[PDB]
Amino acid sequence: KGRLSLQNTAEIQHCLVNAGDVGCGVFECFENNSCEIRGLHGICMTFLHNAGKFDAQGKSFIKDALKCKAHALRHRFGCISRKCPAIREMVSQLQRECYLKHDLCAAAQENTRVIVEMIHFKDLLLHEPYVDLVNLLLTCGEEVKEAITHSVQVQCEQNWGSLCSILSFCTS
Amino acid sequence: DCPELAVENASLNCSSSDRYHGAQCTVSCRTGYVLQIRRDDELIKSQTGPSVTVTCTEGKWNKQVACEPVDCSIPDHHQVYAASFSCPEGTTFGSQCSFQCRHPAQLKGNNSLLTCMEDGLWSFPEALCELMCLAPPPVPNADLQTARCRENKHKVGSFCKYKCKPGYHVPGSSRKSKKRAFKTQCTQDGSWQEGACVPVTCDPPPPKFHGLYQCTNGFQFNSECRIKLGSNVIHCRKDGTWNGSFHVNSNLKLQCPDGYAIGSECATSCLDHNSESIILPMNVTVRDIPHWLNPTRVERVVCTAGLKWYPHPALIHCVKGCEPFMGDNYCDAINNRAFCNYDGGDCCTSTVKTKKVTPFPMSCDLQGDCACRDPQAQEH
Amino acid sequence: PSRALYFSGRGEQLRLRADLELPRDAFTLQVWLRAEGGQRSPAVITGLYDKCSYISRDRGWVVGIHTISDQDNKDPRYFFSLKTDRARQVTTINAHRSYLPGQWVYLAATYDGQFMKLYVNGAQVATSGEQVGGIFSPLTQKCKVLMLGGSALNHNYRGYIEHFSLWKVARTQREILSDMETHGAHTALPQLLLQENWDNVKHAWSPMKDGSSPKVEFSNAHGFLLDTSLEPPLCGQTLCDNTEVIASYNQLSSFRQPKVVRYRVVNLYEDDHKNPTVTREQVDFQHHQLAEAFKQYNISWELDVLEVSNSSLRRRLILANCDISKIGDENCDPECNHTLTGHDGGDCRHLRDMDCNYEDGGECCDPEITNVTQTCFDPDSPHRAYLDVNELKNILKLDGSTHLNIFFAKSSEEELAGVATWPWDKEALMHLGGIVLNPSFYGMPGHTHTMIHEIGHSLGLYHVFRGISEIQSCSDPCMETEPSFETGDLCNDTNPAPKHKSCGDPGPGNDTCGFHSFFNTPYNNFMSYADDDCTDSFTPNQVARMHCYLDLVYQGWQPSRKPAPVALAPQVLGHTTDSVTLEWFPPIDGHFFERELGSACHLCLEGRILVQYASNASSPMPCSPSGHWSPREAEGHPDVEQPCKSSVRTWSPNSAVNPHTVPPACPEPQGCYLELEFLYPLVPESLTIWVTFVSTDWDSSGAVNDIKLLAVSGKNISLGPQNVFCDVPLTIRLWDVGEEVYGIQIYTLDEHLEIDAAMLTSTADTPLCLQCKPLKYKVVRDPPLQMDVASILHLNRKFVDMDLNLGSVYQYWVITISGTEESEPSPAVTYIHGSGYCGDGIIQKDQGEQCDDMNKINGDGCSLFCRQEVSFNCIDEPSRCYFHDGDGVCEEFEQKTSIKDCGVYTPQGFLDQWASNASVSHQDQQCPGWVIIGQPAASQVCRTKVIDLSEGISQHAWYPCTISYPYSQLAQTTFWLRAYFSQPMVAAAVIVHLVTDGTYYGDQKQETISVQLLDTKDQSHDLGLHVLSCRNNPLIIPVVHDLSQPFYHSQAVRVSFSSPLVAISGVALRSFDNFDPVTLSS
Ligand SMILES: [Zn+2]
Repeated sequence: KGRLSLQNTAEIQHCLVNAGDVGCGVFECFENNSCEIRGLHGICMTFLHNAGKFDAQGKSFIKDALKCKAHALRHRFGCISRKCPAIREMVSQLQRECYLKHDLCAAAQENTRVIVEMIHFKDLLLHEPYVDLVNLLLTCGEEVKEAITHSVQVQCEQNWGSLCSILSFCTS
Repeated sequence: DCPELAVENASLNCSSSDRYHGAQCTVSCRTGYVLQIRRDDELIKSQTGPSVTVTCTEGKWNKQVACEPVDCSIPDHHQVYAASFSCPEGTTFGSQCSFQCRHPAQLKGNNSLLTCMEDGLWSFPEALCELMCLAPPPVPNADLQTARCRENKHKVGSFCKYKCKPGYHVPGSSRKSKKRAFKTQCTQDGSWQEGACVPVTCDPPPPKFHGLYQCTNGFQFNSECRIKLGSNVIHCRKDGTWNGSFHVNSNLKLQCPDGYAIGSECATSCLDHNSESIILPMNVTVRDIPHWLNPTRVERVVCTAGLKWYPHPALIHCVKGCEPFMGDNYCDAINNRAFCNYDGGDCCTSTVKTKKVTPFPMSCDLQGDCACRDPQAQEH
Repeated sequence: PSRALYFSGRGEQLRLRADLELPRDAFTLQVWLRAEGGQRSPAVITGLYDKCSYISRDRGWVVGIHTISDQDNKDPRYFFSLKTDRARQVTTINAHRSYLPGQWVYLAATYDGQFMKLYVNGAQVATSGEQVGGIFSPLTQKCKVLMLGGSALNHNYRGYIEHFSLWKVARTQREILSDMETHGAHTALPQLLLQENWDNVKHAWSPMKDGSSPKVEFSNAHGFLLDTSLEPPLCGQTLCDNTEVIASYNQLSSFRQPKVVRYRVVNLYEDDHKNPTVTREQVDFQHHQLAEAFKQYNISWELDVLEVSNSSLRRRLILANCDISKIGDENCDPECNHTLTGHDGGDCRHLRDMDCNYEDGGECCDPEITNVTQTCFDPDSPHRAYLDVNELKNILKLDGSTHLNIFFAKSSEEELAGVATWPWDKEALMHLGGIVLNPSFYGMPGHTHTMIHEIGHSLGLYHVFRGISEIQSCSDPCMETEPSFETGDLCNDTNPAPKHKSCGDPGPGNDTCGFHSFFNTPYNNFMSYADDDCTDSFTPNQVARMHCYLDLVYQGWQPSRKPAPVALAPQVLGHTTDSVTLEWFPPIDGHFFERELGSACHLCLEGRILVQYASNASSPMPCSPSGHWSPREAEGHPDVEQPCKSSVRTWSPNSAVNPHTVPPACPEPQGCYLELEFLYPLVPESLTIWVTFVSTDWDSSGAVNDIKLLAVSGKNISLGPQNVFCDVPLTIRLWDVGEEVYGIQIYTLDEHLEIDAAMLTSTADTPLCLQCKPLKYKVVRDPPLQMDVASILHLNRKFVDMDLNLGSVYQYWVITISGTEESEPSPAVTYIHGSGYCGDGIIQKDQGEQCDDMNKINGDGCSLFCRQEVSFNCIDEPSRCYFHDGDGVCEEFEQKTSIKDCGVYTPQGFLDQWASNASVSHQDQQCPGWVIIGQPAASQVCRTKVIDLSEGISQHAWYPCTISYPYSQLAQTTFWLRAYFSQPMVAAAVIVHLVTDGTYYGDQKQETISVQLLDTKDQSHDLGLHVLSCRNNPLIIPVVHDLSQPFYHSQAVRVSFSSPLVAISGVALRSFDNFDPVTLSS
């Protein structure tokens, strides 16, 4: 399954050049791929689904971050090597450099509760962009990291009991 | 032995004298009548055409043919333009239909009957309802430059130029530039398109003697403005020229340098910069505004004669101000109002380059808060 | 003289002046037009539109060019629409063929009051009888206007208009044919309304007030009176697959004279002259065996062994059948499986350094560590182990025009050799073409005959099993079930054979789609896959093709100075009481000038016109900043077998990418481009581009975004976007180009556009063909002419003689001399001065003339060999012809052929019975239930995504009318057609005739109907479900029954469906006319 050949490249390219960068149409076109890189569309839907709880700084960040992600994906999906590690590398690189230059740390520091009550733990174990947002989110504030780990510890009891004995078994 | 068969509206040109087993007879319908076949008993068929052959079998005929008349359509359109069709008999062959024109359409032609001809279609209309627009309504404060427009005979799509009389103008230009020429043309319905000249509003005074002003006619024409040397009477002439200028809160905060003294503008802003102050003196609060209302921006209250009697900083209401989301192809339900310029037209499909509307929250309903409520779009 | 209007697409159109009384009841258009390559989709030629109305703007008539498949714009046909003021539906009449973009077409459409007809080049093509009455009322006479070359919505026309003519009465086909031969020199008649030859446009025509009148040129419609172009058959490829050119090489024996054909052997050595690819005794044994098998066929081979020493090429593996894409692709293949290919890079081994090299990052490929030839298989390495032969010919860059090149290649497959090049390929004479062989089989005594098989593929002979084994589908245009000159191998002597390896006739099998027992199969022939012993000789109809491609394509190989003969007999055009006029074809290779080497004389045409293809092609790389790769498949003459299906022999913007790379989209403001360059830069006159494949949608209206002509002085003259077609080559006429053009640049925005070739036609008298001496034809007679007549040489092809006698026969043949050397004579034409010929107009069926008009033109319904065309019928003594598949009248011959015009074809062992007293459910005033009775008319065409059914369909069909579109989709109801029958017979097949498939314009989901069956005093016997198709428009439903269960006398058939759009015209019941299984099993 190491090649995106099984899903027509033209099918994902024609949809990309047909869609617009303003909405979630790019990630909607992108999700049906031969590799399993699903999860950008869910991030777009969750960010444009709970926009009411975000402040003006947060809504401006969400608008500009989804705009940059859509435009950068349509821009650098042109010429790339066709292998799933390269697709993962370009997706994670574009997502990281999109979140770092639009002040994700500022949006974490402003309204932390909305951005950390959106963990989606069950979705995380099978969506790499969710893991990307998690490992970029915690580097801003220490109380943000402690709150999101406190939420994950309850979500262990929701989902998996072994993680509560694995992750707590540190520095002892 | 078969009975003798007679079929209506046809020609039974057959000579089966003995109607035994094999009485070969032929049936052909007349002109303007098509053939219907409701068979009884048959093995093989052949393409006879407009006629048919009917055979005797066991004392009965193998086919039950009937030459039903052709059906012209009920005339809805495509025959006479802008007319009502009243067929008194029906829509079969030989029927004739009568049509009468609408009220503003004269008729030319002697014969005004449509005949359902032998081809199954209506005949050619010998008279066509000539569409001519009538005399225009005489719009006041206008000059009838075209001499033919005072008559009643005008073709559809005529160009009558009406020039407004001095002191009046067609709307569209402000008090700086004067335009008084506009075009009114006959529509395809037959009525003239509406257009009128409004009077030129006399120029507003400086705010030094405003509030205590008593103009003779106000914002109408020839209004002399004078409060209860210099300029004792202000003549609002045809050009609207002001000959002489007038001669002698808890939330909202304004720090004027002069204060009680006159002559200085004050910085007008609320406690938080996210809110915008507007002048709402007619008992309308912050949340009581509708979306189609268009309040004005806050004017910096210069101190007039006496105490300020201009809308008080209290009458001026700090409302939910605009946010920097204008023209980014995103519709905002908060800025879906006429106060913040309808978010730059982003909430209306006719002013978006992507020809689409995307509400910022997924839940927002497309016919609710984030709907195109702008009448200046292509939705109306 | 005669002047014509060149209409561009830029907006030039005209309008008839107000002083002309437009035709009201009956009219006849007669226009000589020469359309260009790619028009617009609805593009019109002459219309009569409504300009004072707004309720309906589709009144009047319009003649133009429009594609019949508007969803895809695949094939463009001439059309003639008409909608009178009385009628309610505009009906179009098309042509029978995609139009020719370079021929003058006498398009003429008539309408009398009942039948409107369209005449393309004199033959009646399609006729519809739906429009009735006059086309407008006389009250609105002043309102109708007539437009030429366009409409108010700007359906502009790109091409010529030569002699416009409009009539006040309808003229039949005998008057149309008389107007073709007399051109425009016509006298005054009361019926003749407007007869315009463009000497004064402003007297009768006025242009648009904003646009410009089109420019008036000089052109002649009567340029040829004998058509020199012969179409190859439906599964041929060249001029010598034609039936009457290969036959002239079979009856005659002076066309099979001894020919010495040169060939070379590419022998590779190292840098010390000691180790060969083929030994000297292998070459010596082969050549004496090669000339042994061809000395009985007048073909001799002159051998010139070329030895090229290169240790880089010699030491590495050379392979022929191994593609380069499958080396990178992980799908396995037998053609690339070697130790020097890495076992396809590990993609064929069962296990999925010598074993760790499977695609060590340049460690095993750099020469400083190990040898490159041991363990390097990188497909983008500068040095690798496998070498494709198409790269090897690029490395050598040999000469193919003066020799036949034989290369060598080791292959893992090796059941055959490498792929030989056919003579009709673009590399037939280029350096990339030749024969690739196995070097360890060439000259070995067991496999000597595999070189003769590869030679015959290179000289135009197909396999004997091409008509049986190499059949991709049994619905093929040609499949050799009967020996013929136009089916399969195109040889009458070769009986059909399947793919066999054993000698003798094969055993029977079900692999063959249409035969079971093959007798006298050519086991002995070289073209079979038999072994060395059982292959001995060629059939004598396979030496007519071999002696033909050595005249057509391979004239340069043989050192004989004898020119190519005129392969067709002279044709008689007309005669009088004293003289007979005859013309003949140009010689078979097509060259109109003497073969002078080192010049342009192999490219000029008749009249000093240089026609050349693209010599050098370049295009920027998509994934590189300054790549500039050179495409090759967009250079030569256009070779695509299917001109609308995407192929591999074209240039695509996404063809330049690596197979392991996502292709980038082309840039916005200019697009990706292809830069072609021509060998001889000339002042251009026309430019034709073979755009083969276009994606189904485009953003801009034209698929080709921009075309910029380069120049020697650098002035890039630009041309606008053009609307291209899939089938028809795009053709552009270039005015005012005063500078010489050495190449074009074709900017495009479509990602999957497939440009195939290009052609730059020079001007009328080019300054490069001026040194080419023309070849002269001499004509001899069997009673010989005088010395004053027979001595002179005719530069033209037209010859007349005066001394004739009214009784004696005369045989004429024409030789084609170039200089001193005189070629072989043409086949003779037996002419009698009293009797007729094949242009007399008196059909004489004793000589085999099926039809006889005076045309001598293949485009009509009667060919120039007195043979009627494919799907035509000629019905007069001067043999006016018509197209009978689309007409509404069934004939005696048409019953076995046209199912769509003469009803359903009942098999000879069966009998059809159509329904009577058929009852439905949703009977209404709009759609009653008596329409199902009897045989339906088959003239109702299928509905492709029908949106509305408000027309007159229910008078000749049945669809439900009480339940409309929204209630049928929501509530999910059902409708049934409870059809009865009259004579109780058993059921063998149930036929249901549908006027539509039920497919909606919006809803694309397929819908299925049910074909039940009812009988006397029992329940049912279900037959199943079937989906609806237009090509299966009579939907035959085969009855399933077991012989153990006793039979049932069928009485009724019920058809049920839930979708509202399925319309039934009539059901049937096929039974046995031989025996009745009820009184048999009583
Ligand atoms: Zn072969």
